[PDB]
Amino acid sequence: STKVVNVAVIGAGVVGSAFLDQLLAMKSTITYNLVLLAEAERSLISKDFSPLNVGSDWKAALAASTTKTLPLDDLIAHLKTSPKPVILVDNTSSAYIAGFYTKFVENGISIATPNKKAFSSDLATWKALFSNKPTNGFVYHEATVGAGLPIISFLREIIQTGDEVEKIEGIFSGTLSYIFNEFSTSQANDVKFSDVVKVAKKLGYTEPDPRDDLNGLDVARKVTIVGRISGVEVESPTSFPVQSLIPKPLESVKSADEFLEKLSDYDKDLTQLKKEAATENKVLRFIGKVDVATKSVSVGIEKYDYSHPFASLKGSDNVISIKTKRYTNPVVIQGAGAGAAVTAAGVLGDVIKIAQRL
Amino acid sequence: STKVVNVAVIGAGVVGSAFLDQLLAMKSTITYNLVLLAEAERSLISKDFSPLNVGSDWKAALAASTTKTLPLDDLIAHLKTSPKPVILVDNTSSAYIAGFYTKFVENGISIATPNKKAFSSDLATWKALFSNKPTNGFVYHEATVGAGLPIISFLREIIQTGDEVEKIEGIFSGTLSYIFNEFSTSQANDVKFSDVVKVAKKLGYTEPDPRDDLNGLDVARKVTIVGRISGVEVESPTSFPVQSLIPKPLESVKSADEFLEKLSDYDKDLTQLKKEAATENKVLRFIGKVDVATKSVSVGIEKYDYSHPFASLKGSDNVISIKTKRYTNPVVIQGAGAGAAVTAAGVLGDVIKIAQRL
Ligand code: NA
Ligand code: NA
Repeated sequence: STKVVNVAVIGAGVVGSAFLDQLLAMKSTITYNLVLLAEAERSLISKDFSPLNVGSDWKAALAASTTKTLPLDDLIAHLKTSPKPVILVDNTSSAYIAGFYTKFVENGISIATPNKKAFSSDLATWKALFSNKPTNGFVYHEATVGAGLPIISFLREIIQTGDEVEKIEGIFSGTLSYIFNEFSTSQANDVKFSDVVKVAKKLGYTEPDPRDDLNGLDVARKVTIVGRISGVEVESPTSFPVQSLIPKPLESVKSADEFLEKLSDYDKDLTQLKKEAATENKVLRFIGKVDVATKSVSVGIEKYDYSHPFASLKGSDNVISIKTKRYTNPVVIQGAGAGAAVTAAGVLGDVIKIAQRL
Repeated sequence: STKVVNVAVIGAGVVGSAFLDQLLAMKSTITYNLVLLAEAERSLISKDFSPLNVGSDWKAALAASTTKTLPLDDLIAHLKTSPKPVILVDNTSSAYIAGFYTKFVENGISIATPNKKAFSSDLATWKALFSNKPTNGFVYHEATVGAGLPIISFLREIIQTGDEVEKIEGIFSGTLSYIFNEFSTSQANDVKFSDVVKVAKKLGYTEPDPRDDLNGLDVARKVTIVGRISGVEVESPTSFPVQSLIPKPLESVKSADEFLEKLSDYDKDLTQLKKEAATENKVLRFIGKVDVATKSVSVGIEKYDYSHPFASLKGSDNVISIKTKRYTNPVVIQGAGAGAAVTAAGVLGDVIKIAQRL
């Protein structure tokens, strides 16, 4: 195509690898020259912004590189000299990098990313990333919430058309969704919370240290983002009630292994609350809630009648219910909210969106 | 890209009126100028291609206009003299208008529309639109399937990134959705088909003459569209199995009164199919289905488990299930699938997605 955009990638992790794969295989009218690939200290950099001749097994080419990664300030300066609109893809979860988004944006560099950090920081940095200055680059982050699901794009669309979001309620975590779906079920089950958590770990459905999936911290970030888009100036992921499923007695312990090894000793506590559902035929489930009218945001265990939808989800599917002035009966979008492929496509979906816009 | 886009609108009915109000009250960076508006024989057109001097007051002005409505050919020609990129928004359901999309597109005039005719008719008309001529305008038709629900945009993107659709199940009719949600539940009542349809009509959930809903034609057109987007070369909305709910005799009923009162005369069949389903813990749902591997599309009644997301819909929400190579667990998107404002928002969303390009 006559249209050309240069893509600067960072992150060759699980998501990132899937991304690159999907990008390099996408045949499109528009032309996407991969001008940079960085993973930790190594990098493949095309000084003159022509497309890197990587192709198949970029992982290897990257691995064979003698090029050291540029410090972000230097990266920005470099990217500034680009002859064509630049899109920076950040497939990490780095705070450092996120800490640079405003520098990127104000310098004409657009960003596409699944990295929730920059969007779950202080409101000031948020307002800055979306000021739409003439000289600013575009900022898309669909993968930030629900992964590939059209959560952010839909919210932004209906708000532009004149709609007013009233309430959001959803399960925004694949790990926590998998867990409760197995633990708390319509049938009076008997599975020990710690058991499904051990399954979640081994099936790869969980972060190295499951405490990182259990502190709710991640769900709070996502809800901060949806809350801010819905019109609620959430100050941060800690400025509202968030319930950590971590047993106080183990907040101490150093080894993730020790934690998981002792997690069972507290099953009788969580099983209690699942047993106290009986208050109506109800099931428990970790959710993120946002009430616009009263600026109320929160994340923690919630209970629904065996008959409610949340009581019958799929594997790690994590749904979200959007109630707006126009949508009296909420919009419910559900599906996989984790996984390299699904997540990466959400990121590529955003890259196409930016490129068509440049 | 352009900061000014001239909009030409045809049709100010239920969705159009709401479309026009929303467009004209839209807060936006870009400037959207309404240069031409046409309803029946009346039309408003500014030869300057400058904003129509009506403010938000377009309906009154239009109702008073003495200016005749331009022959499509002349409208194509006229829009070809717009100082700024043009977006045509066809809020009709005219097959006539549809027959001209090719020409509009072929002349760099973009289209945003709720009209299904052009995408649910001939198959070449379909391949025509979606050719990669390098000059032709863009074509967006979100409101043709799940009203404002991000159904079409989601498919296109997922496909672009490399995912492959495998199976699609969906309830694409508000009327039929409401009816079956009321008729068939897990409660297994004695509610008669006739009754619900009568109440649906009573509460204004159907067309004046309910045969227009029960015929399942609007659903086949919608399924044809997602079938083709998915990769199934569907010839027409009548080239595959489509189950009508109008009793074999009342299709020649004459009065639209006869039909409604004489309906009850065939409740027995549905009420038994409903009894057979309950016994199996299934619920009856009217749906449109697409199995890509076997290239088989269909419309009719299918049984669903009480635990299936379809057996718990609310009011008249539409719902779509999309199973893909990547999503081994179908993505499910539900919400209102009709309504003036909601459908307008969808059309405007496309208008916005178009203007951002250009
Ligand atoms: Na998302
Ligand atoms: Na739609």
